[PDB]
Amino acid sequence: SKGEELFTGVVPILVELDGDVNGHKFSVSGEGEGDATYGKLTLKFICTTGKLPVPWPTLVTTLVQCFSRYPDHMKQHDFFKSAMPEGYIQERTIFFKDDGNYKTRAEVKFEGDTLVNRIELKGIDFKEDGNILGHKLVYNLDNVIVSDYFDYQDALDEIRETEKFDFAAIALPEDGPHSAVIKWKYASGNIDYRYRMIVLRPGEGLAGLVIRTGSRKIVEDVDTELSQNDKLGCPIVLSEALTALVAIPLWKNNRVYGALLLGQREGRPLPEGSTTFRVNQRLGSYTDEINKQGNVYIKADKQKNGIKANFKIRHSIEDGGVQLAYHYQQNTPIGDGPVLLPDDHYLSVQSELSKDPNEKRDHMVLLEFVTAAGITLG
Repeated sequence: SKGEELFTGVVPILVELDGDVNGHKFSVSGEGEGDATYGKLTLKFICTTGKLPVPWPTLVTTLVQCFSRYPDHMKQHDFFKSAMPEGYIQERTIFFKDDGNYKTRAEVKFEGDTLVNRIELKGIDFKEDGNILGHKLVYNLDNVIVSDYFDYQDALDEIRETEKFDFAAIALPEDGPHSAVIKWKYASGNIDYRYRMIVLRPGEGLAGLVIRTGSRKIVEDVDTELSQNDKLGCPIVLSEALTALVAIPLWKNNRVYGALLLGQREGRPLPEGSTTFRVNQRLGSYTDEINKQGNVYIKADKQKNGIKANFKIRHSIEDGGVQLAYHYQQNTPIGDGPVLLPDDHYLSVQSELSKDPNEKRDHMVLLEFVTAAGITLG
């Protein structure tokens, strides 16, 4: 269209933010380049008023989605670029779970040949020793739960619901200089956390057996079918009080990368079956689909001639943890001309944060990759 043509090459960016968070006033300035053919953003930000009172990652989301790579089959869904050069207004509300919130208004428009982001930001109700005002968040924007990357828990939950089981767990090997060890790392339906303390040498226990075998083990009754040595060698059974179980190898590039245990307790009988293949297909499919939790979910707002977006940002915490930031976002065009209104889709964002080695002021170097996805028709 008309707004498309402008982003064909590298575009300079100016960003300015005026902020008040719990009475703490501050200002931030940023500049860089955006390349929407790559979905790439390079920028540097400076706190020009002194020290930044909030952790830098919490402002990344606030500090130009018109630079997102839309593949050809999705160009019909750039509201952002369609609103150019007149620009658009981005209001947004960010609720930090169990802490304060940001209210932000931003103008994103072309000034000359420079794409510009001007922001007013008001933050309220923050705890003085909270993660934000206490700068307890780690310096990155990895939109992930480090402790359960891949989200076995949630996938495992689904497996437990779908295969009508009382217990689900995944065992994974961990290398070592001349040997390895298998541990039970992720579990659904667990009664203890003592399964977490199990350590198996290779080929030992139910997990080691399944991983060396690469074939399942079905146990319809533990007490009748498992020897005393069997139970001695398989501590997960007694630890989680199992009366029946099925152990399944997990297959990747034609290798067993782990073990999945499905468990019945209180004498409850084993239910039907799944062919290891289906089981592996699921947990593949479910994990892959659920890894989209951090993406930006865009939906049209026909009445406001614009769009709205939702997402959640996971901020790692110093000691281990996650601070949640729930984002509600409104985008309305500046001009009164025609804009493109899209079918629901999402944006995937990779964000990297660093520091300029010759910069004494409080700052943030930001590299970002953003692609649109979620529509496969026409």
